[PDB]
Amino acid sequence: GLPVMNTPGSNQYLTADNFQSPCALPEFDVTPPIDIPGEVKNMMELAEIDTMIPFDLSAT
Amino acid sequence: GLPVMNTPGSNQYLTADNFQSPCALPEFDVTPPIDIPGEVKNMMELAEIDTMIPFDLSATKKNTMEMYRVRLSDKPHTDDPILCLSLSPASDPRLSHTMLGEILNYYTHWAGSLKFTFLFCGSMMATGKLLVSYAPPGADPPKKRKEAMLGTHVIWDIGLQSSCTMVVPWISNTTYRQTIDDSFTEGGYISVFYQTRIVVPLSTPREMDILGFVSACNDFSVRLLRDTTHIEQKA
Amino acid sequence: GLPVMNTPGSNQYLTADNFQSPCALPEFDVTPPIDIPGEVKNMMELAEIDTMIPFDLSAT
Amino acid sequence: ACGYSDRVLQLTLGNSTITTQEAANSVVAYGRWPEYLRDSEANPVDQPTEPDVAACRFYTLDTVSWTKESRGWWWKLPDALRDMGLFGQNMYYHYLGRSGYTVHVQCNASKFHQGALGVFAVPEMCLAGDSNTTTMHTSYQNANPGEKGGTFTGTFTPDNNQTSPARRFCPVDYLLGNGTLLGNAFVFPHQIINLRTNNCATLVLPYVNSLSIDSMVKHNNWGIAILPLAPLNFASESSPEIPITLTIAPMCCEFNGLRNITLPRLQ
Amino acid sequence: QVQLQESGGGSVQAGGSLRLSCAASGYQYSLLCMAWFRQVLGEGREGVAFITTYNGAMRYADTVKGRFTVSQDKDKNTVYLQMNSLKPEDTAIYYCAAGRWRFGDICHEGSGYNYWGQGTQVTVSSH
Amino acid sequence: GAQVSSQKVGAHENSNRAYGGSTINYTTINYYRDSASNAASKQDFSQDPSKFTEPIKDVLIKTAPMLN
Amino acid sequence: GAQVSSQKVGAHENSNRAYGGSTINYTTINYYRDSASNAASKQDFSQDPSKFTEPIKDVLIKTAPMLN
Amino acid sequence: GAQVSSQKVGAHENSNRAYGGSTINYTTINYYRDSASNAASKQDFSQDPSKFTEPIKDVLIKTAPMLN
Amino acid sequence: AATSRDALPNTEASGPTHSKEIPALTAVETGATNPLVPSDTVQTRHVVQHRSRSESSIESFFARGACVTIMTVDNPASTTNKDKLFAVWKITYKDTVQLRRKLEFFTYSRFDMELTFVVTANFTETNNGHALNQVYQIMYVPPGAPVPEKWDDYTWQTSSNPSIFYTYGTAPARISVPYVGISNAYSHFYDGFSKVPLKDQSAALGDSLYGAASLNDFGILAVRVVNDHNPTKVTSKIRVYLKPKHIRVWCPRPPRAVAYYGPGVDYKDGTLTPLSTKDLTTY
Amino acid sequence: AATSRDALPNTEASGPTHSKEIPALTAVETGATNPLVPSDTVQTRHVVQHRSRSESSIESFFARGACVTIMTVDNPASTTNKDKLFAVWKITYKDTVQLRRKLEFFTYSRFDMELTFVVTANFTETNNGHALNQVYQIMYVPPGAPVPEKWDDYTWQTSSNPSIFYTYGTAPARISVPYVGISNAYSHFYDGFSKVPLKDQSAALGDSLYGAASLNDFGILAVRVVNDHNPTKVTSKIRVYLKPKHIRVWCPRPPRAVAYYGPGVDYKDGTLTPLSTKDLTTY
Ligand SMILES: CCCCCCCCCCCCCCCC(=O)O
Ligand SMILES: CCCCCCCCCCCCCCCC(=O)O
Repeated sequence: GLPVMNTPGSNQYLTADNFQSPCALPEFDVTPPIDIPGEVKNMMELAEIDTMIPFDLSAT
Repeated sequence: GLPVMNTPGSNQYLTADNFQSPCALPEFDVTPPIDIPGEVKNMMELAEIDTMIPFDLSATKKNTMEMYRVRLSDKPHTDDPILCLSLSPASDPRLSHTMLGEILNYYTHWAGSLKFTFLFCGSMMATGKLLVSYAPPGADPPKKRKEAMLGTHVIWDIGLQSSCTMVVPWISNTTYRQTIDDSFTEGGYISVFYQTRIVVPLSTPREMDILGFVSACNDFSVRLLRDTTHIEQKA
Repeated sequence: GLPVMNTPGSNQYLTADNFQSPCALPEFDVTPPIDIPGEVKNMMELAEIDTMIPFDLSAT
Repeated sequence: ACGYSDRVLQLTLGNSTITTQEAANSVVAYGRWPEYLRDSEANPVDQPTEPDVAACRFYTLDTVSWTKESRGWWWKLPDALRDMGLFGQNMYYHYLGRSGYTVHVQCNASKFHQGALGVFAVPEMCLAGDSNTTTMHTSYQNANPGEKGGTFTGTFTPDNNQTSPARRFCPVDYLLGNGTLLGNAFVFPHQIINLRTNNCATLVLPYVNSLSIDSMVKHNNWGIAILPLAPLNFASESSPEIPITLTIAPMCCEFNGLRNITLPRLQ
Repeated sequence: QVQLQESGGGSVQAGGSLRLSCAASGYQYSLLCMAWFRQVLGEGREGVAFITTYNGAMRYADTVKGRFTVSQDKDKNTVYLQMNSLKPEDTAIYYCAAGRWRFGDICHEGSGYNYWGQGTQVTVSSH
Repeated sequence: GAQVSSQKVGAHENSNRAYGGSTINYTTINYYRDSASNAASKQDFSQDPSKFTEPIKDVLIKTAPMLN
Repeated sequence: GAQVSSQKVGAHENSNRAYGGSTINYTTINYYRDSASNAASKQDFSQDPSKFTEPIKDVLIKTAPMLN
Repeated sequence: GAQVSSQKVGAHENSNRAYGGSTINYTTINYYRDSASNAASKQDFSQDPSKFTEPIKDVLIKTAPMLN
Repeated sequence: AATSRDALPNTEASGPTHSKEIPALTAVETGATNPLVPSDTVQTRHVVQHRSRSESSIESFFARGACVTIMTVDNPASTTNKDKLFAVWKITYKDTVQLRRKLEFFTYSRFDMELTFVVTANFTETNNGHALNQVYQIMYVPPGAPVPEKWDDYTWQTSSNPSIFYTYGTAPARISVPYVGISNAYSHFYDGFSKVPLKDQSAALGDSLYGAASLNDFGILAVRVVNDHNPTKVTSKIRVYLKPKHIRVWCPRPPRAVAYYGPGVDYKDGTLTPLSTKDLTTY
Repeated sequence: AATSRDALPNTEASGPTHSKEIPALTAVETGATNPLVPSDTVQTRHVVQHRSRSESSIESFFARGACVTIMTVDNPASTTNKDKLFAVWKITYKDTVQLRRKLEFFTYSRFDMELTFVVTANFTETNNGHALNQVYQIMYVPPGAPVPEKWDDYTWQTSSNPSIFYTYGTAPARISVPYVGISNAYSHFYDGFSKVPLKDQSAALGDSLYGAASLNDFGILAVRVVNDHNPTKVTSKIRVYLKPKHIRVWCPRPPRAVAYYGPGVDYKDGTLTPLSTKDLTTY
C-alpha cells in the first residue's frame, strides 16, 4: 500500500520523546480527580517561597 | 493498520537529507535573537567584496609580505608583461587564495563576470598609464603588448583617482566553468603592460608598487557544493 | 504513532518502479534548457523514418 | 556650489573636534551607526549610566614610528582606552558596558613619499601565541597592551623557555596574526591610507558582540590592526620616517551595575 | 596513496633486452600517468617514457625513443617497459611514477607524477 | 496539495460502482522540495513525425507527383 | 494544517497535464511540537551586499568621481 | 479530526514565505481510543504563587507596614 | 494535446479507384519519407483503432534502471599486510554496454538521474569466523574535491560531500540527482578536442584526446567499509543502478552495430561483422 | 522579497560611449568596493539571465551533515582485568577540521543542530565466538550533571538526562537540539579572559586561558554498551554527525589558511606556509 520510506531515526528510543502508544488496559475507568487543596503548576512557584539559608557551615 | 510498503531507501542515512526528527530537549526556551550588526545572507555577497590578490609568488617572495606587491619602475618603455595571470579563479595559485577564490573551493561550477581593480601606490608626483588586458582563451597567451592590445582591455591613467577597475565580462562556451584546472572550460588570461612608462621627477622613489583586487559582480553565482582542498588534518 | 502494517513487498528493489526519493544535491540550480532543434517524443517516430534494407547478405 | 569635499571632513564629539583636508570619506562599519541599547534587546535591570560627553570624546593614543622595518601594529578596544579620562574611569566602575567607536587614524607625508597603510577593524580579534608547545596560554598582561599596543612580526619565533614562558603573542603579519591570509583581510570594515591620496582614515564601528552588553575588562570587542600594504620609501633616502597616530573615540557608551573599583594587575 | 610495485633489474651487456613491470596499487583507471625514469648515477634521474592509462598513448624521452617501448597491461594493472638495445649507458636506477590526470589531456612529463615507484635498478654492463 | 489524476483502465473487473466503470483515479503527493525527486508522471505529449519524415521545405501533398 | 508550497522546476518531463507545466507543488506537515524539529524550508530571502560593499556614509554614485 | 496548533518559534531561518514569519503550525491526530494514550500537549496553564507565597488571610499590600 | 496515451488514427474505409492522384509514387531523393497509410494503396474497411504508443514514449524507453558498475570493497584483518581496499569509480555510463546503447540513440539529452545501490557481501577465507553486520559509506566526490587516500583519512569527514550510510541487510539505498551538466544537454558524443594545438608551442602541451570533453565529467564515487578491522576477512560488492527519469532527447542517430571498444566511438579488429549469412532468393 | 531562488539581474545592452561619467575609476581607499557591472566598461547586448544564487544561500552552505568525532566503546569479557571502556566526548565542533573551517567564516551564529549517530562494530580476538546484537545508550549530560563513573553506576538511570537507545543494525539514530547558547549567538571566537587577574590576589587564581569561554561549553555525551559482559570481546565506534539547520550568521572573517593547532586560533611552526611557487611572468 502507501509507499513510504524509513528515515534516519527509525527504532531509536528517545527517553525524552513524546509519541503516542497503545493502551495496556482498554476502557479503564479513570477515577475522577477531586479538588485537593494546593495544586502546583510550575517548579518556579516553589522557588518563590522563602527558605532559610544555612550560612554557617563550619567544621563543628 | 494502514497498509504501507517500504520502498528502496528505507534506513539510508543521507548526510544531505532534509527530514524532521524528534526533539532532545522538549519545550526549551530559545533565547530571542538580537540585532547584531552585519548579517550575511549568501556566500556570494562575501564574494563581492574586494580582496588583494597575491600576484608575486616567487621562491623567496612566497608566504611573505612581498607577495602582494607588484613592482613597477621608471625604466624605458618595453613591450613586456608586468604581470600575468590565468583566469582560473580556483585553480591558479594566484587567484586560489583570495576571498573570491576561497569561496570557489566550495563549489563545482562558478559563473558570471569577475572584476579586477588595481591600486597604484607610488608618489603623488609619479604618473603613467598601464594597460590591463583580458584575452578570452584559445590562442597563444599574449606576450607582447601588441597582442594583449587586440583583446578586451582598459587603458588606465594614474592620477587623483587612485584606482582603476577593469571588468572581465563573462564570455564562455558553457554555462558555468569547472572550478578546477580544466582545458575545455578554461578561463583566459589577464595581463598588465606599461602603456607609456612610469615617469618620476627628481628626488622621488624610482620604484613604486601596485596592489591588485578581485571580486564578483552582481551576476556571479556558484553551484554544487563540494569539500575543499585548502585544508587537511593529518591523522 | 499512526498504526501501520508492512505488507508484502516491503524492501523489494524493483528496477522498474516509480517511487520518489531524497535529493543528493539540495537546491541545485538546474541550468535552463534551450531549444535544440530536433526533439524526439517517441521511439515510433524514428521508426517512421525510411531505412535501407540490406537485402543481399550472401557469403561474400 | 560650495565646494564640499569628501576629503574635507570634520568629526566632533564631546569637547573635541578633528578636522581634515585629505580624507578618503568615511566608513560606517557594516552600515549600522552606533546607538544606545534598546528596550527590545535590553538585559540588565538597573538603570544604565550614560556618561555621554564625559566619555564621548576623542582620546589620542600614543604615536608610533613608521619605517621600512615596521611590520605592523595592533590595538584592542576598549583596552587601549583604559586610561582615558572618564571613559577610563567609568570602565572600571562597572560590570557591564557597551560602547561604539570612531577610529580616526591620522598620518601624513608629502607628495614626495609613498606607501600604503591598511586600517582594519576586526571584530573579535583573537591573536596567536608565541609558544609552539602550549596553546592559548598567553597571559592577561600581554593580551592587553593598553595604549601602547603591540606589533606584528616578520617571522614566527617559538617561545622556548618552558621553565618561565613569555606567554605573549607573536603575530605573523602576512597571516593577519591569526593564521589567515592578509590579502583577504579586506572583508572587515577598513580603509587604505595611500600616501598619494589621503592622510587619514575614518571608521565608525557600532558595538558588535554576542551579548546585548558585556564586561569590558574581560572581553575585548574590537580590534584595530594597521599593516603596511606598500612599504615606506622616500626620496633617495635611506632612513625615511613619518609618524602615525590613532585617535579613538567612544560613542553611545553605557555602563551598568556600579560597584567598587577594579584594580587589574597590569604587570 | 597509490603504490607502484616495480620489477626487476639487472646488468646485462650491450644491445640487451630486459623489462620492467609496475603495478597500480593504486587504482589504475583514469588517474595514474605511469611514467618511466632512471637515475643516471648522481647526474642524473631522468624521465624515460610515459603512458596514459585511459587510452594507452606513449611518449618517450629523446634518448630512449625507439629502442624502449612502453607497454600496458590494462586489466591486470601493469605498465611495462621493454628495455631494448641495452647499451652500457643504460646503467641507472630505474623509476616508475604515476600521477593523476586531466580529463582528456595526454600524460606527459611536464604533467605528472604524484606517486613514486620502488626504483628497481637496471644496469647495462660494458665491454 | 495532492495530484489526483486518472488511470487508463485496461482489464475491467466485473465492477462499476467502485472499480470498472466510474473512471479510476489515483492520488499523488510530492514529498520532497526538489523537482529532481518527483516520480515521472508518464503523462507525456506526442508530436507529429513531420520534423523528421517530411523535412521538405515546400509542403508535401501526397496525392500529387512528388517532383513537379 | 499542511504547508503546500511550490517547487522551482528544472528539467521538465514531456508532461504538462500533470507534471512539466502546471506549477508543481509539494506538501509538508510539521510533525513535532518544537520549532527546532522542523526541516529547513530553504525558502530564504536575499539582501543587497551594500552593507558590505558600499559601506560609505555618503551614498556612492558610480558614474561620478569617487573622491569629490 | 486533527489538532492543528501553533509552535512558538525560536531560531528563525531566513524564511518567511514558508518558515520564519507566518506562524508555524503543527498537526496532531490522536490515534487511540484511550485518553491515557495521547501525547502530552505541553500547552499548560500557569497560576499565581499566591496560594503559597501570600497565604495571609488579610490581603497583603506591599507598600504598607506588614504588621498593622 | 496529443498525449502518449492517445489512440492511433482510426483507419478509414476506402474503395476502388481510377484517378490521376498517385499516392503510391515517390522519389526518396527528396529525402522525404513517403507518407502513405494502408488505405492509400489497398481497399480498406473502417476500423476503430485502439492501440496507443503509450509504452514507447521517450520516457518509457528509458524507464528501467540499469547496472552501470561493480565496485569492490573489503575489510581485511588488521594483522594483514595488504591494505584495506576502498573502491573509487568514476561516474560514467560508458562502463557497460546495456545502458550505453540505449543512450546512444540520441545525440543529446537532459535527464535527472536516480541511483540505487545493491550491496552484497561474503566471506573469503574458509573460517567459521564471524562478522558483524557491516555499514557502508558511499561518498560523492564532485569534480575536484580531494579524492580519498586511505580508508581512514580526513577526506571522509564529509563536510560537504553528499554521502550515504547504508547498513547491510536493509532495502537498497537510493538518491536523486538533478541534471548536473555544465551545458544545456549532456553530450553523448563530442566531436573535437579540448586543446587546440598552437603553432608557437610544443606538440606535447598542444595534444589532447579526441572526443574527450569535460561535458561528461561528473566526479567520482568513493566506497568504503566503515567498520574497522575484523579478524575474518569479508569482501563485498556494490552494484550501482541508474535509471534516467524526467528524460528528453535530441537528434536520432543509428544504433551501435559492432561491439564497443573503450570510451570512444572506436572499434577493434575482428568485431566489425554484424550481419549473418542469408540468401537473396530464400525467404 | 528578493528570495534566494530569484534570477540575477538581467544584463542590459549598452553601446558606444564618450562622456564625463567615469564608471571605470575608483579609489579603493574609501574602502568601498567599486560596484560595476559588465555593461559599464564594455559594450554588451541584452541578456535575460537565468542563474540564481539559490544554492549558495547561508542555509545551503551548511546544509551537509559533518563528522565531528569518533567515540570508542567496547564490551570485554567479565573475566578480563581491564575495565569496560565507555566513552565520554565533550561536545565541541573544534575536534575536526572540516566543519570548523566552514564555521569559521563567521564571527557569530545561531543554529539549531541535528545530530546523527552511525554505530559500527567488530570483533577483536580471532575467535569464532559470537555476540548478540548490541544495544547502545547515548546519554547527554548537560554542563554540571554527574559524569558517568562506571559503565554501571546510577548516573545512567537517566532521570533527566535526555537519552537515546540505539539497537545495532538499524537506521542510524537522530535527535534535534534547539539553539542552546547562553547568549544571543554562539561565539566562534572569544577575545578575552574569563578571569581578570586582580591586583590584590595570587597570579595563580587570577590566571585563566586566553580565548576560553563558557559561551561554547555544552556538556558531554556518554556512550556505553548496555549489554553485559560477553565471552568474546566486541569493540564498536560511534561517529557523530552534526548538521546545522535553521542557520544564520554574523560578520565575515577570512578563512583559515594554515593548519589548525588545538582549540585556539593558534598555529604551530612549520605549517605557516600556504601558497606555492609560481612565476610573476608565467600565466
Ligand atoms: C552520491 C552519488 C551522486 C551521483 C551523481 C552522479 C554525477 C552525475 C552523473 C550524470 C551522468 C549523465 C550521463 C550523460 C553524460 C553525457 O553523455 O554527456
Ligand atoms: C544527546 C545529544 C544532544 C546534543 C546537544 C549538543 C549540545 C549543544 C552543542 C552546540 C554546538 C554549537 C557550536 C557553536 C559553539 C560556538 O562557537 O560558540
